[PDB]
Amino acid sequence: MSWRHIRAEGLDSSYTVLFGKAEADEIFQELEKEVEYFTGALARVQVFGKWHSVPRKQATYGDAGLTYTFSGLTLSPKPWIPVLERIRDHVSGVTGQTFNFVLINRYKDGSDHICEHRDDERELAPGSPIASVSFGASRDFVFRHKDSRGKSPSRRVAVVRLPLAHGSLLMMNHPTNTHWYHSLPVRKKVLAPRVNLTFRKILL
DNA sequence: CTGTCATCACTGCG
DNA sequence: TCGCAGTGATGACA
Ligand SMILES: O=C(O)CCC(=O)C(=O)O
Ligand SMILES: [Mn+2]
Repeated sequence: MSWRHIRAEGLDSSYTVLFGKAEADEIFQELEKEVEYFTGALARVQVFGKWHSVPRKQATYGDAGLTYTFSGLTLSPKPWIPVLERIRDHVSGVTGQTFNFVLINRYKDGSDHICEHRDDERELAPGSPIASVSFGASRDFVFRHKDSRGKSPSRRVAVVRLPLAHGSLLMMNHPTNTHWYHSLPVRKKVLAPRVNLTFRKILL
């Protein structure tokens, strides 16, 4: 197993293909059968005073007794199911990092996406990495430095682009999430679904 | 309670 | 097809 070190100013991440094709295919099939995604209010978001559907399906799973916040609201993730525990255990066995929570984002095709953002670290264990595991269609992932955004950025730090492949793990390490925003842009030629699992270590 | 700060994804272009 | 510029109500925080 080979790791690519992704390095830039205030960016430290590591990328590998963690699951081979056969295993990744099995896992994808099981995620597609079993994951229960949000419906109703949790699948809506208000942006500049207009209501939209979240442009991807989402779900959370995690340890018993954990709660988290979604926009001021206190929520409980769903209990682990075996396929998710299988993924988590492989990530932990390889990296030595442990997680108690996962956010699942399912992009039905290239029109589902997520805009430039930094992960909310407020309820995360201090200094903890985030482990991003991907199954299904490859999708382009983009890191952009915080001071290189918008119309007249103060700095011209180069963007960092990579595809996240089927069965891959991207470890995003501190201080990546302080200095960089990441996104999964629209890619209209991608017709197939992708399921991404972002494992986190939440306080408690 | 107040006031600052960061934030989410769309439309309408080019 | 890609992606820029412009669009604010809301919650975190001190
Ligand atoms: O789908 C992805 O790889 C990114 C998801 C992500 O960054 C997030 O939900 O915080
Ligand atoms: Mn993220």
